[PDB]
Parts: sequence; C-alpha cells; structure tokens
Amino acid sequence: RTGVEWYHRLRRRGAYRHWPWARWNDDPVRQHQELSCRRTFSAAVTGANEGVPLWNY
Amino acid sequence: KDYSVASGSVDTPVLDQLVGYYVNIQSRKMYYKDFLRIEHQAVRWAFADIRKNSEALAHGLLQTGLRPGQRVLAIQPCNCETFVLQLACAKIGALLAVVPHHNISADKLRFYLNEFQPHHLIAREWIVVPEVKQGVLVERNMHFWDMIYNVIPELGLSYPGQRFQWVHSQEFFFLKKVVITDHNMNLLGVTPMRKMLVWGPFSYYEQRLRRLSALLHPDDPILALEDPHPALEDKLHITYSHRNCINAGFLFGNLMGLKAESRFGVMPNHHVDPVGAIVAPYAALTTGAVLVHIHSDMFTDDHAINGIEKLCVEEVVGMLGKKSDFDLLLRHAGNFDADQYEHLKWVVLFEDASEPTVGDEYLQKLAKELGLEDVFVFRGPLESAYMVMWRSLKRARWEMVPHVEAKVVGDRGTADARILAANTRGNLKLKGPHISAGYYNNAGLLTELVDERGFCSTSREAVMDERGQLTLHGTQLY
Amino acid sequence: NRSLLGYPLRRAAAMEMLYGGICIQHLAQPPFPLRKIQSESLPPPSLQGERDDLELEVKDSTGNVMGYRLFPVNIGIRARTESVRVRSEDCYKRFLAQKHCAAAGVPLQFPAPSSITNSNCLATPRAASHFHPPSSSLSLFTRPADSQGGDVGRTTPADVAAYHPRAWRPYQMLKPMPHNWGPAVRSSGVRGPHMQLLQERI
Amino acid sequence: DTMFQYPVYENELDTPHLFNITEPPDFFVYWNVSDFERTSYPPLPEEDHRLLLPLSGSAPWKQHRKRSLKYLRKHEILPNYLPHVRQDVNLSVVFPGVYATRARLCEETGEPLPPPPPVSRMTHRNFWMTAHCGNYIELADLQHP
Amino acid sequence: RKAKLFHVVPGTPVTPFEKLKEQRRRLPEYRPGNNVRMDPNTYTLYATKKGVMTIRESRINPKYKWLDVEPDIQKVYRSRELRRALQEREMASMAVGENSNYRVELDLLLEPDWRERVMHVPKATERFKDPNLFTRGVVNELSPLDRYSYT
Amino acid sequence: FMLAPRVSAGGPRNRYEGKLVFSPLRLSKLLWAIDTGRINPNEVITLYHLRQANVVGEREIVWPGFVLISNGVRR
Amino acid sequence: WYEDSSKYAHPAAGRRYSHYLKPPTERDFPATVEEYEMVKHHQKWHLNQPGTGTLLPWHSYNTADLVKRAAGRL
Amino acid sequence: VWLGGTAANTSLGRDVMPSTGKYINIVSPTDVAANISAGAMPPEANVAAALPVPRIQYSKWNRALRSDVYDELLKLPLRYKLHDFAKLCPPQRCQEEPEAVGVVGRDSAVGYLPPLGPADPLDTIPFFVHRSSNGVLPGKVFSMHPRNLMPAFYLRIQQVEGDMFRFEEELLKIFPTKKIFVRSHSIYVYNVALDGRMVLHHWLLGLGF
Amino acid sequence: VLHKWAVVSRSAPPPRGLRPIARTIPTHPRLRPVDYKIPYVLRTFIKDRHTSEVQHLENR
Amino acid sequence: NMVALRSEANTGHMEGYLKTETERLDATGRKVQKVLWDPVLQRHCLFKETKIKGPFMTKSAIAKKVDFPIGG
Amino acid sequence: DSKASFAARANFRLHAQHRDGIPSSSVEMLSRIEQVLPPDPSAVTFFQTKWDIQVQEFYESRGMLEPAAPLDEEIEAILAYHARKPSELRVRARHRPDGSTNVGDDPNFWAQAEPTRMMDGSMLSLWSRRTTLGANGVPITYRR
Amino acid sequence: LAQHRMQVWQLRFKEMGPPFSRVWVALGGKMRRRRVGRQVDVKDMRYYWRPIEPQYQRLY
RNA sequence: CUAUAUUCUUUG
Repeated sequence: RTGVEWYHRLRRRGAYRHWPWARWNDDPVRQHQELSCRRTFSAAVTGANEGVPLWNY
Repeated sequence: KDYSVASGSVDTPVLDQLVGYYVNIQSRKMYYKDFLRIEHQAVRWAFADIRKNSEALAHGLLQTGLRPGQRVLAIQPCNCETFVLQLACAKIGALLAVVPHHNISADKLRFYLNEFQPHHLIAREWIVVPEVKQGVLVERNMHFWDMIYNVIPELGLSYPGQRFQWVHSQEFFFLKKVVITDHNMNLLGVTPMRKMLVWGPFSYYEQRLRRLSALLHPDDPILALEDPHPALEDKLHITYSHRNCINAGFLFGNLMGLKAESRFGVMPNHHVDPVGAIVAPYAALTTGAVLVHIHSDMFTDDHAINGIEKLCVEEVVGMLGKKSDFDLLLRHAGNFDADQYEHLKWVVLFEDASEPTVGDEYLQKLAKELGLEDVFVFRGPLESAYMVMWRSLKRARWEMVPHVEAKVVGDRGTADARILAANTRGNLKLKGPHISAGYYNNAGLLTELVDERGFCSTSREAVMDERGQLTLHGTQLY
Repeated sequence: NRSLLGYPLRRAAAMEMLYGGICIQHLAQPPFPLRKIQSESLPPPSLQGERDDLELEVKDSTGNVMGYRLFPVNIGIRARTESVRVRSEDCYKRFLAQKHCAAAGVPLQFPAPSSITNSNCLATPRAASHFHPPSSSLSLFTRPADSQGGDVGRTTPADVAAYHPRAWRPYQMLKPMPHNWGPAVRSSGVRGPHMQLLQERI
Repeated sequence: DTMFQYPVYENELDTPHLFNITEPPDFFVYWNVSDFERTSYPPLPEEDHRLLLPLSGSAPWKQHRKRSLKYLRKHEILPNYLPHVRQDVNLSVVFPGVYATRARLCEETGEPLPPPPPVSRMTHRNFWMTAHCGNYIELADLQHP
Repeated sequence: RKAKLFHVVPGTPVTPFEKLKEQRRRLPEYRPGNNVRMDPNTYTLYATKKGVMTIRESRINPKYKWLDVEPDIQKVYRSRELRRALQEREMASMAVGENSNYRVELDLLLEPDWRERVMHVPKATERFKDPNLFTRGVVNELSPLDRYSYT
Repeated sequence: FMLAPRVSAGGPRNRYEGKLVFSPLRLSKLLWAIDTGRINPNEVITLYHLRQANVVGEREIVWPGFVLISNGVRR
Repeated sequence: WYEDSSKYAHPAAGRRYSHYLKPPTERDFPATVEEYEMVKHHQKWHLNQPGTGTLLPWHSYNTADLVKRAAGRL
Repeated sequence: VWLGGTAANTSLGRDVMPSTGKYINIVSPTDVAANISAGAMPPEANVAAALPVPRIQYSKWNRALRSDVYDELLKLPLRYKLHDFAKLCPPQRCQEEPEAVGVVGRDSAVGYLPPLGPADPLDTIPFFVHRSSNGVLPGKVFSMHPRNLMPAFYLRIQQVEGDMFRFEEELLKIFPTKKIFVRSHSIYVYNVALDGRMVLHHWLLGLGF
Repeated sequence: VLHKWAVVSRSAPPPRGLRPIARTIPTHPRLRPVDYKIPYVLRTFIKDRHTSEVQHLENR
Repeated sequence: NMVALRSEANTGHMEGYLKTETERLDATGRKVQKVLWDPVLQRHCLFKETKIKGPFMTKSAIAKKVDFPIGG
Repeated sequence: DSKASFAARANFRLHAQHRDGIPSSSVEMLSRIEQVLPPDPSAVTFFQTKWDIQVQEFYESRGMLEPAAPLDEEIEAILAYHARKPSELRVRARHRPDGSTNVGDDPNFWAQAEPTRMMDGSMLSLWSRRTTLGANGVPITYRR
Repeated sequence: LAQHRMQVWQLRFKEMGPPFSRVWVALGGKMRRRRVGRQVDVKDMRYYWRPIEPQYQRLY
C-alpha cells in the first residue's frame, strides 16, 4: 500500500477527500428499487410473482 | 430609383420549421385530400400517402445504410419518386444531389461520383433521353445499366464471397447501394433480399426518425442542383436547406393565390432545377393544392400533343414552366379547340437572370392563344430558386418577391460595403429566407459570406435599373 | 448414423474419384442447406437497443460530429467550432419549445411564448401526460408574429425595415475567413493596436 | 455460406421481419414507387395451427403451445401482466381485413367505407388478420369487432 | 525503478476512472478478465463497467492471475454480509470456493481429470480439422489458433 | 511558470486600449431599484440617473459604461 | 443613421471608388498605368473573383481594433 | 488479407445475422474498445448523463422564496407564528395586468414587499428588525480570515434592535448545531454560509419584518 | 483525445464505415507469430486490388 | 529520417512522417505518396512527400484552370 | 361510447374492489362477470399496432383530448450537452463541487460539469434532502 | 502598488473561479520541441487548460 | 528563449 497518494487516500486528503468513488450502497443495476410486478391484470393475484430470485442466493 | 437596393413587403409570414414538420401538419389537417397526381405512373396520392411513405422510404434508406451526414446521387427522369426521395433525405438529413440526365456519359457520371462521393446512387436500367436523328429530336432508350458497369467494372467479376466484401470498388469506396428505379409490371414482387422494407412499424419503443429530427436544424442543406451558368468557375451545384425549399414553395404558393385542391400543373424535366424540385411540390404541400404531372417528357412533338390532351382531361386551373418548353405547346396548341383550354386560367414561366427579359408581346401571344386570364413571369438567379422579382402580363412593373433584398455594392467591404448609384456595375448581394449561400463543389459543402446585416454574397456582378430591374454580368476582367 | 468423414460426400467428388481424376458428372451443385432461427429465443425488445441501433454520431464527447458533417467546410476551424455550437444550441432551444408547447397542449411556436414556459414552470405533476392540440388549432406558422397577429404597441423606430415585427434575419452568420490563432504558433494571436506587431523591430 | 446467410425463421408468428430488419445484402436494390401500396405481411406458414385440436397427446399442439408461451415470455406478458397462463383452448381472434395500407374513403361519396361482412370461416386469406403471438396488424383493419 | 501497485483495495467497488493495477513489463502478471481492459503499451488495468474487483488465479499455474470486475455491487454486498453474519453464528460452510485454502480441492472434486485434459496434445488433424466441415455446415466455426488451454 | 507556455502574446484575459470590458449591471438590481423607489419608471433611465440615485457607486463606473444582464429575472 | 445616410455610397462613384468620401478621380477605371498594371497582376494573382478590381494588401496587422466577429448569433 | 464482413450492413433493433461472419480480417469495435491507448475517459465525457439544473438563486437583489426552506422553518418549535408562505410572495401576473391594484402591494418580478406586520396580534415580539436603506434584510456572510481566502464563513446580523437575546434564542432553534454570540450591536452565527442567510431572511420575512 | 472542453477542437473524424483497418500480422520479429513464414509465393503480379485480394480467399 | 506528407489537394495541410528503412534507403528516386484523412476537407486524400521546413502553400501549389465536363 | 364509460374503460383491472364514475347498473353487471371468472385465463394471444389517423378522429369526433407521446429524455441530455460553451466544462475552481481539492496533475479532473459553490451546503445536515433538489428534479452537488 | 503581479504570470496563467476558490490555470508545454512520432493522445494532452500545482499557486 | 513552420499538423 506504499506510495504518497495511497497515504492520501487513507487519510482522505485533497484529491481523494471523498474516497472510494464507488462504495457499497450504490448499485448501478437496480437503482435500489425492488423489481417486482404488481401490475398484474387481475388485482386478485397481485403478489403472484414474488421472490423470483435475483441471483443464485 | 436613385440608389440600387430593392425590397419586398415583409408582411407575409415565414415558415422556419423542418420539412417533416409541415408534412405531418398537413397530414393531420387534410388526410384524405389529394396531393399529387401522375397518370403515367398510376400515382394518385393524398397527404396521408406523402407522409406515410415519405418516412417509410426514410426508414428504407436507414436500413440501406444511409446516415445523417452523407450524400445521395440521383439520375432519375421526372418521376414521382425523386420528390419522395427529397422528403426522405430531408428526414434523415442526407444531402440529395439531383443531376440532369439529358447529356449523361460514363465520364461525367464518374465525375459526379468523384465530386459528391455519394453513399447511394439512384439510377435506372433504361432511361429515355432526347437525341437528334436527321435534324429532328427523337427519344432514345439509353442503357444506363451499361454505364454503371463501365464506371465500376468490378461488379462484373464475381467470386462467391463478394456480396459481403467491405468495399465494392476500390475506386469509389464510398459507394454502397445502387437503387434501381424501374417499373416492372409483373404481379409478384422481387425477393426480400434485393428489396428494401418500406412498410409497417419499424420499431417497438419509439419511431427513431422523430428521435433524429431533434438533432436536425432547418438550415441543414438538403438538395443540390446543377447551375447551367455558374457564377464563378468554383460554384458547381447550388445547395438548399429545409428553410430555403419550404419558403420558396410557400412564397410562390401565396403570391399567385392557391386554394385547397385547386389544380396546378408542371411541365416535365424541371425536376433538376428549382421549379420541379423546389417550387412546385412544396407549393402544393404548403398550401393545400394538387400538383399534376403531364406526360413524362417534353422535347418531342408527339408527347407535346399527348401532353395537352392530358392537361385538358386533368382540369388544371394553372400551370408552371419555362419558355423553352412553352414553345412546344405553342406550336401544337393551334391544332385544338379554343374551349379545350377553358379550365386553364393563368400560366407561369420562370426565368434565369442570364436569359434576359422575356418579351411581353410573347406573353400576349400566350394569353390570347390559350385563352389565359394571366401570365406570370418570375425571375432571379439560381440561388434564389428562380424568384427575386416577378411581373404579370397586365402589370409590366417588376415587384419584388416578399422578404427579398437585392443590393449592388462596391468592392472594398464585406458587411459595410456601400450601395451603388443605381446604374452602376457592382457586386450583387441577396437577402431572403429562400436565398441560399451554400454551394457544393469537388471539395465538399461550401458557403460564401453571410454577414452581420444579414445579407449574403452571391459572388455575382450586377446592374440595377431605375425601375426595379436587375441585370447579371460576369466578373469584370479589366 | 456416422460416416468416416462425418458428412455425406457430394456425388461430384465420388464419381470423380471412382473414374480417376475425371468430373464430367454432376457439376450442378445443389444450394446449401438453411439455418432457421428461433424468433422466440431472441431476448425481449429493449429501449436502449432502439436508441443506439442507428449508431448516430452525437454521443461523442469530442463535439457534435453530426453537426460537423452537415456544415460547410469553407470555414476556418476555430470559428467553425463555435458555429456548430450555435446550431447545436438552436436545436436545443427548438427542442425545449416543442417540449413546453406539447406540455400546455398549445400548437408549437418558436422563439417560444413566455406564458407557456413560466406557467408550466409552476407545476411539478404536469410532466405526466401531454395532449395534442385539436386539428383545427394546427397551423403552418411557427413564428409568433405570424401567429399572435398584431397587438397594440411598438417601441423601436418606425423608419427602419430591420426592426419590423415580421422581418426575417438569418439565424447565424457564416464567414469563409480563417482563424488568427493557434497554440502551437509562437507569435500568433491578436494584438492591442499600439502593441508591437509581429516580427517588429527586426 | 453459414457465416453469410439472410435470416430465416421457421415461424413468423411474431412477424419478426418487420421489427428485426436486416439490410438487403444485394448491391443493387430495386425500389419502385409502386410498392408503397404493397403490404409486407409474412409468407403463409405450413401446417396452419388455428385448426389444431388441443389434445394433450398431440405433437403439433404441444410444440405450438410451447412456442406461444416462449413468445409470451419474450414480450413480457406472461410472467408480468398474466402470471399464470394455463393454455388449454386454442384461440383464434380474427379481424375482417382487406389488407388496406392506410385508412381509405369512398370515391362516390366521401363517406367512411361501410363496415365489412363479419367473417364466417377461417381461410388462408384470413390468417395474418388474426391475433397470434405478438404479430402486427395495420390499425386500418382493426377498426371493427 | 518505480513501484507499481494496486490503486484500489482488492475486493472493493471501483469506478472506470481509476487505474486498478499498474504492472511492469517482463505475458503479464495480471491479465484483463471480465469487464477489465489493458493498455497495450503500459499494461495498466482499467475497469470498464463500475463494479467490484476480485482476483482470479489460474488453475494451472497460481502465479498467473486475472483481475475481474463484477458489474452489480449489491449482490456481492448482501452476499458477503450474510456470509459474515453466519460466520459469527458458526452457520457458514468453509467448503465454498472463496476460501483460498480449499479452492484446489474444490476444483479437484468437480472435474477430477482436468490435469490430463490440459496435458493432452491434439494431433495436427484434430487441431486443423478439414475445412469442408465448416463449409458444409457440420461445425459452425473454424479456429486453428487456439491450441492452448487457459483455465 | 517556465514549464507553462505563453499563450496569445498579449496574454489570456488581457486589456488593450479599446478592449470592451463592461461592468455588469444585473436586471435584478435595476428592477429592485424601481420597486424599492430609488428610480422613476416614468422617466427614461440613463446611466446618469443610476448614478444620482446611488444604485451604482463611482468605483463601478469605467469606460465603456455598463452591460445589462438578466439574472434570475424571468419577466 | 446607417440605414439612411451611411450605407449609400456617393451618387457619383462606381465600384472601385465606392468607399471614398467623394470620387477621387472622374472615371472609375484604374487611373495610372502603374496602378492598372498592378490591378491586372492582382486579378490573375487571386484567380478571377468578382471584387478584385480593388487592391487589397497582402499582409495584415492582426490588431484587435480592425477585427470583426468570427461567428455567432445574428 | 481479404477485407470483408456483414458488419458493413446495417442491422436494426436486433442482430439476427450469423455472428461468426461479422468482421472478417477487420478489427471490431470490441477490439479497439479493449485496445485503446489512452485511459479512463473522464466522467464529463458521458453525454447521455442527466445533469441537474440549479433553481433560481436567492440574491440580495432578488428574493426568490422556496416553499420547502420555509417548510424547514415550519417544522420547528418556534414561538411567534409565521405568516403562511403564500403571503410573502407578491400578487400574480395576469391579476396585476391593469391599473386596479394598490400602490403598496404592487407586483414585482424580483419579488419585494413592504413588511407584512405580525402574523398574530394580541402578542408582542421581543425584538424588532430594521431593514436596510435599500430594503435588504440584515444578515451578511463574511469569511473568517479572508486574507488567506479561507472557505470557513460566518453570519453577522446587525440591525436587530430590541431584546437581542430572545432573538438569539429563536436563532438557537433554527441553527441548533452552530455557535452563536451576542454583542450590543450585532449577533454572530458561525459556520453558516449563504444558505443560512436564506433561512434567516425567510424567517424574518415570514415573521412580519 | 480532444474533448469539447479543450483549447483546440478538430473536425469530424473519418467515418468508421469506409477505408477499414486491416488486421495485419505484427511485423515486429518479437511480436510476430512463431510459425509465420515469410510470404514468398512466386506469382504473376495482379495490379487491381479487387482480384488481388481474392487470392487471400478460399471460397471454393 | 523525417519528412512531411502534404496533401496533394492543396489545403496546405501536412503530417509528419518518419520513413521506413526501405524508404530511408535511396534505392528509389520517387517521392512516397500515401492515402490519408485530410481534416480540412473532411475527406480521404492523397499525400505527397516534401521537405518539412518550408512554406506549405507555395505559388507553385497552383493548379492550372480546368474546365469541368459537367453543366453547360 | 360515452365519456364516463371511457374513463372506466381506460383504468380497468379485472377484480376491482370498488368502481366509480359509471352508472350503478353497469357496475353490478361487471361485479357479476368478475365473480364468475377465475384469476387465470385459459388462452392468450396478442397482437401489436401502430398509430394512424383513425385515432385522431376517435378523440376529435367525441370532443376528447388526444394524448401525445412525450419527447425523449436522452435526446434532451445530448442536446443540452452539445449546446453549452466549451468553457462550461472546463475547471472553474480549486475545488470539485464535492469539496475535494483538485490538484492539476490528473487529467480526469480537468473538466467540471457543475459549477462549484463554496458558500452553499452548510445547512444540509440540519435539513431534509428535499432541499437539495434542482429545478429538473435531480439533486445538485453540495460541498460536504 | 502593483509591483509584484509581474507579467510573466499574466502571459502564462489566467485566474479562474468563484470567490474563495480560485485556480490559476495554464496549458502544458511538451510541445514545440518534438511533436512527431510520439502519439496523438499524449500530443493533445497539451491542449487543455489545467490548474497549476497548489504549492506554486500559493507561492505566486 | 529566439528563429523557421500560419487551418486541426510541424523544426531545431
């Protein structure tokens, strides 16, 4: 981890003042909204598609 | 009278949107009303149709590889489709060059290909062209196909990868598709791989032409016409924009008078100059009207006769042209009855400024012969779409076309060049919505000066008269 | 079943083999077999697929390239860039006119009417639906002077034709003239009148 | 010619050639003005399926069933708007189309063209005028029940 | 010399604007993996998409590695999160492939023979298989230029 | 500063004699002056009336006098 | 004042003398055999453009007082 | 090297052409994508990216009141109830077109009004705040140690006259976190910039001053 | 590359669609494929490029 | 070695070019000419070899007047 | 073909809780039809259509207001990009709008989209983020 | 009074920004010694206004 | 730095 700017991004200094510019708590993919279809034609079955997995889990 | 400047009444409206805009509007207003009739192609089109297959053809060109920057070269002979192509190229922003077909060799074709460097070439297999037998003009059928194979011999050599090779002729590497326009009367269409898809929805989510039309601007040039008498050695084809065309047609349409679905004709072979290419069909579009084509051609006596016989059936309230072809009508007009022409009321001739001065007693001959209420004469250089000033048969005074400034200045300034003394030879400069400062050349798209006062150089020398009158001249050579 | 070469051998080669080195027999080749595509194996239709399939030149950060190809080459580059900037801006203004117009259901007009933009700036929920104006309200005239007609008042001088409400001035100037400066040239650039000129006192 | 071939599907029920659009390969494209009145609907399939009895043992019905389901997934009807589709009955909803490109009128009057005779039986002329999975029909011919 | 090192914590989200690794020209130490690009001259690895960077080691020789970037971050996050939460409840298995200690064993129990499938030299005839396969359409690809297994 | 090249032998922002550098006058300020009652809407407003009513101090006045900007004023 | 007085040249002058306050000689043709020879050479120097009757200097000051606008809205 | 491929042909909306034949002996855009000799094109180079447009700035010459800042004031346990937000804004445009409007309440584009008076009678505000000679509200934003050009700022509230401490004690509820001092002439609020000046001016306008 | 915020800006770049970039074996002896033979094929020179690069094809 | 490739169409535009050792060799007395993108024309043009330091628009860059077959 | 009928027809879901705007009788009828139906359809087939003039005349004949499809966002962002001066995107300050100091050694930071405001953002910790909203609904960068 | 603002800076830099943050910006010289045979990218890394290093800016 | 390069590109 040696080097000057590596020291500058730990103590977060002038260029790096807000470090990692990509952190957890951003996802470029789902934009933090829940993908589900509540748009079911009949309002009866509204939750019919639920827990359709997003990945292997 | 005193100083050389001329101005039209500025009270008439100007149309500044794209062409596609007015096509859509006119489509929504009069959908079923007629737009253009052509008997010999069996073409009867409403505004519905002009819109529908304009943008349909546009998508066709998109799928044939055309993109907003590039150019299209068109050798077509007085068809419906050269105009449809104008609208199509307008929609995708491609410059459409229309070149005169009457004298065409492999040589000047290769010249055009070197100049415009077009992506598409719209040509025929067989094209009809005038030529002289025993001192008499007759139609010949030229094989243009042969010509294309002369210019590009490499299409004759076929190895079975070659449809997909990246560059089809190492000579012209920009040439991609050649669209052949010819009527084949067999009921079965062509197979889907020699044909472009012109119909139905082209997408799912949004029609991409209207995404694209946001990036297009009314002054983006789309057209190029050959100038028979080039102002300089340099200016070869003069170039028009959306604004130029639409406003030319609207000014003509307004200045005459035109009412919805009144019938209004055009003499052929004018689609290469701003009569059939610009003024006529955009007049018919801007004011609800119905354009009518007579017989496909002019030069031979037989289809002059055929022409008149057609024009009396089609009920034309008035028609357009140039003197040269009105001679042909004049010859064979005597052979018919005085009352066959009773629907014809007015007629119009457009005049290049290098003609000079169509004689008025000739107009008198026209009106007395066809039982014409009135003859209108329009005049101007080619960058004006042949309209700067205009006169009637009853009014010999030359009035300026509305929104046009013509001034003749000295040589020592650009914006601030001073007006001259009204008889003096000097530099002619025009200002108006349908005037164009663009021109096309071996180099590319070029422009000459458009200054801070708003005028634009034509690089032409001119003389103004005391009464409203312009006379063009070549560069002064002392 | 299987073959030693894994595909049926075409009769030409066979007959050419068992009559040694001679093919006079079948020289007319049958066309290759077809590969069918499953149209429902294809992925669902996407919007971005529709945006970018055309591959327009406007998504470049270098500048507006579609603008450069639609523009005269005559113009010296440094003055040409800010020309292309002017048309690309005018296209923006027009765009926003179409947007605010469709927003208020008004038939389009451009420079823009004021009341439209200012009173549509007054609603956060008005971005949901847009309506077309009736086919009657539709006209060819997109300039206000031709649309709103005459109103009672004026300010600028009566004598000047350049000030007339309906007067038409070209939207942008075009000069063939070259630019006077570039960073790689040493003495290049414009000088104050009483500054020493270039190569002065040689 | 495996790498160069024009796309050919075995079922155009989605009318894919209208949406997925490949450039005509040929250097010379033939385009008239006469074809603007031509209507481009996909070539008639073999084994017209609208007549298939939906027996649970039949091969063609099974294969058409699963086709339709895959289409219904690709246009995002099935999991989304209609989470459970039990496909039993073979449904054909047809419209009385003339294959008319745009909306027309009468020459003798200027009236709207009179409502067409309601279709009695299904024909080959009637095929693309029905509702298959995802296909396209001109608005002009959807104008009546 | 200069020291050439990671400009991001490995196993951490990263934006396309940052250099991932700077290598030094000796085949490089780190080769571009999924969603990563490498400068032809500088051999400096940049990220294409915005995602979570991880180091994959070649099964064959552990001293040759790939940098990978996982496009969606939240997957990796709630995965590692649940994993840790379980680690502390003793409810997690150590038999997963994330564990450096066990990866060899894991590759061995899945595909036991992968050594000899690597050592295998195809003769010229099955490297170069006769073109008419590709022409008649029995096979849809002709690729003589991969004789080598990178795994 | 010797690692940095010269640009434009005058210099980047450079004054020369007869460069037009206007001191900005925000329409906001002017309108505010009118509604507050410094100035007459009735009488044609010159630079003189602006100076007398004190809406601009002397230190702001220099040749050429002033530019009229619209800042945050939509009508 | 521009649109009325300034933009019009002197009623006497032709193309070449247009910019002068009053025409400096009678005839508009180049006056001296030297001036004429110069003009001929100028017209064949530039290829033959319309305005070339009037001599323009080959060199420029590059001074900010004589410069006009490069491009922009009109 | 024979240069060819099916990539020369346009394909719209999905590519159904065989994928082995796209580029033949020509570098794909995927090959130049992985091989680029520059690195990391800047975040400003994303053109499609949807950028924010600032609202109209609150200046000393232009009072543009934002309903939500005012909502930031209304959530607070202040005493001395505030006029509702509608009243701090001048009369409308098409309402003020003709001559039928009064002189004091005239329409202003800038937006300007003479003080409204207290939002409630039967109550006495402990302090009184004087407007400027131009009618500007009191707080000025300075910089502590400007010779260094230090980004750290404070707010000096001067024309306050009355019991200044009650003023301070409402000022406590507006800026709970910041540091506050009183002096006979003026009140200091530290670590508060132009934002703070905007709140303050909203509170004073809405207070009837 | 010059973005739009630089001091200078160039014209439109060459359209990708024409005059393509051939994929050519690296001429550098270190970067050249081992088995690559120096291309001696004794051949009557064919001048036009069209037929010339059909030579590099096996389509039969 | 360093030479200049100046557009055969005279835009005055040139590009620095370092001759390969074959062209560094005097084995041929011909000027190298190469197709390039010309920025000024936005087109593909032919470029010729020329000495680097010298005016790139000479009086000698003038082409003789050519009458074009097109039009009247 | 009535008005109220159209309003109900456009918002239709299959089994509704309540239904309004329609006359009572029709509501009762619909309630019956829905009670008889299962949530699950036994055949599904679907077609696609594109706009034409007959649409217009459907809204105009009945005196309704024909809906319009909204212009595209990405085109708006593209135009707004190419519109702005080249100096809009240059570096205008010591500090990125985030508050980080940008030293000039690094080319990623040589351009700046949003103007940096050094006197704004001090109040955000005491306020709701609703305050951060721009004119177009996008949060503007504040110094923190 | 102005003794210390000397023009060697005023030829080189230009100072830019909102009060309390002001960069001084200059172009980079790699330029007029060797342009040729390098690469286009690093060649036009020249043409951007960049801020100078903060030490130098404080110094001036 | 001074000269030679004067359209986007170029020397010592």
